[PDB]
Formats: sequence, structure tokens, C-alpha cells
Amino acid sequence: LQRDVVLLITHSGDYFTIDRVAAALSRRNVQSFRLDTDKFPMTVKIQAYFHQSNSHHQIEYGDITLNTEQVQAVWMRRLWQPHLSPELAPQYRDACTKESLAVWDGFWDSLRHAHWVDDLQKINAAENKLYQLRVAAEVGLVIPPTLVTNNPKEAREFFEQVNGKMITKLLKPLSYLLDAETLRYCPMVFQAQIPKQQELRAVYVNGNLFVGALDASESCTWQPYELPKEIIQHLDQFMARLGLTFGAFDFIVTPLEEYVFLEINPTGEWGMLERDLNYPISEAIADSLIQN
Amino acid sequence: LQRDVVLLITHSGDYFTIDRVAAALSRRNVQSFRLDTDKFPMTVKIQAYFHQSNSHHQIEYGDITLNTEQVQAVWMRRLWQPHLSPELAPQYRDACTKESLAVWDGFWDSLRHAHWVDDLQKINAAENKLYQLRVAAEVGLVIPPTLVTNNPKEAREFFEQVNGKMITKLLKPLSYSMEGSSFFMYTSTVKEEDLLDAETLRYCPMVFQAQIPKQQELRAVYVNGNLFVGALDASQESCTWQPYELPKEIIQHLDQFMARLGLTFGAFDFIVTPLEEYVFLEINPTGEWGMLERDLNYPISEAIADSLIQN
Repeated sequence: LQRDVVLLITHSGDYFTIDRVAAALSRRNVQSFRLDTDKFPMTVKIQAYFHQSNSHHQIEYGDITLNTEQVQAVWMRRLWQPHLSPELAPQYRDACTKESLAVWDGFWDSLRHAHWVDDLQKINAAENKLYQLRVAAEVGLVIPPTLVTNNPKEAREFFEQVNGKMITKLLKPLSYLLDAETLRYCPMVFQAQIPKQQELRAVYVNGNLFVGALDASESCTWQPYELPKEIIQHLDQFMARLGLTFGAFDFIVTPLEEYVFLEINPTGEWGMLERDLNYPISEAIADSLIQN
Repeated sequence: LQRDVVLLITHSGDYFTIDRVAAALSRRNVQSFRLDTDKFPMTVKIQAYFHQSNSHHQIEYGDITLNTEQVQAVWMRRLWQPHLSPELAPQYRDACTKESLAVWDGFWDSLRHAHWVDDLQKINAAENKLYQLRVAAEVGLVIPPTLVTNNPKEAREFFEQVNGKMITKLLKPLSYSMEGSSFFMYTSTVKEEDLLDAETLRYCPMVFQAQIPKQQELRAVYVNGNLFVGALDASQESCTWQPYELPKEIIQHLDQFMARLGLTFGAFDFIVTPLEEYVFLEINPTGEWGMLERDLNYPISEAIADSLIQN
């Protein structure tokens, strides 16, 4: 009962990113507790006690017991779902997956005093890509002209506005140990193709930028880049509006040096950038967790 | 160029409540637009265009075109799964349910200026039953002692704590109905079941509560400060609803609770004890109410119609 623990929320097969951040946290002599969400409900134990004004919540994992009142910060790195056991009666499987997810929901409310990087309700709202396009334009970023629709007849005829210089995109694609399949039966998002000089992955941590250029003119060769201060000002405003300390952006830089917002992934991967270019992303994250 | 339409969000198989609300709205000379969410994407046409700070959104359903700037209020009655599958597909079916839900998600953001009953994010947060118990306890409602756990060792100490008078319930119940009830039946717990190692219980966390002496079980529909309460009566039986009226001090607490949740509408489940204590059990933010309007002649649809046009 006293706030000095940083709760690291990820899954059991998470490596490099979780390790480097954990190591940076300890280098400030701050305690951390690694919680593998996939190890619940079969290994992790939850207790949530409600009695009129008094509450009590604790989690047990790897034989270490953590009371939620010891938590000053949450690093919301990955929320995987519960591994409910091979075999097991299918009639129980979905009732107890859905049941174990509601437990997770109740658990976060007990952690409302910790400083979250990032708030889960904020992450979920920011995953709304049409909302993303609104906020990007509202803070002054260029966005590609985009049409959302089911009627193939407009997209047709939007495609014949953009002069065949059109792309199709999944709203909730395919990232959510490997995936990849194409939906050519439910296209609903169409964007103008934007003249491309470079593709950027810009990792935002609490106002710090770490950008890789994929250069079109884990993914292959990443080239170091700096964003102009004006672009960073736009992301600062953008992130404040989404309520996010951390996020991974996808930008196209045009031949006229315009920076076109494509999307943000609030929980997008960053280890590749720290790995290939030695960006100190793990230290920026660790510093934002104890900065509250 | 006239924001005066009330958008009714439901599905094609909804029937009694949706009609009553529309009729109440039109008797107030207010246009309404009933949007059947399940009829998207195969029948409803959505169009949203985004160009550098300027955006435009429209819906067409049943040969009526709705522009989102004409909507003054949104009634969030039911948000259904998108219906695909005349030509039923496999694993592609769920991917495009996900695609179609994101379109609706983009679409709700365009209606953020309208008066929602209720706001979807507020509904989503209020569906957290553990969150409910804290807020109820903070605004002065009596709540049952509660444990949520997959730890069989703590379920046993809780059972001793409440002196062996304890019930179990699933947090997210498995029933015929979507978002099931709080008492169309639940299980009383004797110590053999706690001992019964844990079964499922360490991979199926449960809710354990102190058993509360019940004189009546109430479903109290809260509409914008107005209460409509029915008491459930047996006589495998034949459940009927009959009327109840809440003390104004509980209604004052119910006002505080709903303000904290940012909700205008909800369906409460209360136990009234033989010593006439009112014990909060849960709220269903999208709970059914048509039963009460029909069986008890509560003018719920009138109260809903009024909260939508009061803005």
C-alpha cells in the first residue's frame, strides 16, 4: 500500500521491447511488475473485493502478489486474450473467455489512479480511423481525400475522380504468431493515392519523435529521419486531443515536402526502430511512465 | 439546412418500443428516422467523404436519404450485428462484420453534436459491472458485499465472511437474451460447491455476493429523472409485472448515479428487503422496458421522446 510499482501489461511471448523498458525502469531504481495477460485465467489470479465504501484488488502472477494500490503507472503494451486450455469443453470456452474479459474490465477501474501510458478507453477511441482523419485535419495535418462506402457504384465513380490513382484500405485490418489475408469482398474505404517521396513510421513518446523512413520514391531497411518542428507541433496537438502519450504514425512525404497523415496505431510496434537505428525509445517510454 | 431529425438506432427485428417512441415523437411534430443497423451493409447505404477539414456524411434507408447535419438527437436503442450471409461465407463473415462496425464507428463521430440517449462511450463504460458497484457505493446506494475472483481460496474466505449465505453469478451471463438479466434465475451456494475444487472456477472467474433477504425484486427504468418500476411475481411458472413506487430519497440517489455515469436512460435491478432496505444490484444501460409500458401502462415512450427533444 504505496505507489512505486510500474505495472507492465503485455503477453508471455513478448520480448525485447518489454525487456528493454523493464531494464530502463530499474535503472531509475523504480520497481516494475510484468503481467502476462495471456497467462490469465489459468496462471494469473484476480481478486476484486467490494464492500460499501471499501474496495480491495490484487493480482498474483509468478508467485508475486501485487495490490493495485501499489501501482503508480501502467504501461499498456499488449492486451492478449485468455488462453483457456487445449481441449476443454467448447460450451465452456466462450462463456469463460467472455467472462475473463469482463474481469479485466473491472480490474482497470481499480487502477484509475495510476498514470496510464495509455488509457485503454483513449486507445480504443483512437483506433477509430475515421475519427483519426477528422482530428488530423482539425490540427492542420494533410489527409488524403477518402471516401467511405458500401455502394460499389460510388467507389467506381470516386475512382473516376482520382483518375485511377486510388487505393483500397481495411478499416480494422489484419494485425489484430503471423497473419495475412485479403478482403476483396468488403471494400468500404477508398483513398486517393498520394505522390510519395518517402514513407515514414514516426514513433511518438510524450513529445519525442523517433522516425524511420522506408523510402519508396518488421519490414526491411529503415533509414534515419528527422521531422521538422512544425510537423512535431501538429503531432503534439493531435496526441493531446486523442489523450495519448504514445503512438506510432504512418506518414507519406510528398515531393513538395508535404507530410500526409495516413493513420496512427496507438499500440503499434516500435522495437524495429530502436533495433536498426538505435533510437532510445525504451528510455523515452520508461521516463514517461514515472513522470505521471 | 435544418437540424430537426431524431435518429432512431435499432435493428430490423425490433418491434414494440421502437414504434411507440416514433409515434410519441411525431405527436410532437418531430421527424424521426428509424435506422435498422443489421440492414447495413446489404440494404442501408452509407456515404462519408473526407477532404482536408471538410467532411460530409449521409445515410439512405428505405428510399430516404438522411444527411447527418439534420439530426438533432440520437436514440441509441439497439446496435445490432451487421447482417451478411445470403450467400453465407466462412471466416470472411467475421472480418467484414469488423469492417462494418468500424464504418458505424466512424459514423457515430459525425453525430457527436446531436443529443444522444445515450452516448455510446458512456453506455460502454457503464456496462462494467464492477465500475457500477463503486459508483453506487459512492453516491449512497446500498450494495451487496461482492467478490470477483478465479481464486478458489478467496472464495472460501468470502463464504465464511458472509456466514455461508452467498450466491454465484456470471459477470457476463450466458442466456437466450442479449445482455441477460440479474434475476430470471441464479444459484445459491452451499459449501460443497466451494470445496468442489474449483472446476472451471480457476479458468472461469465468477461473481460471489452475500445473499440479500428479498421481499420484492424491482426493475426500475430510469428516464431522465422519471422512474417506472415493476415488481416481478411468480404465479416453471408465469411471471407478471406489477407496480411499485420508489421513495424519493432513493430516486435522489438514482439521479446522482446517472449523472456520474453521464446517462439519461437505464434499467436498474434493485432488491427491496423485508426490512425495506433498497439494495442496488446492477444497471443495464440498454435494458428492455417495453414490458413495463405494456403491462403496467407506464408512459415510458413519452418520457423517452421528451428526453430526446429536450436537448
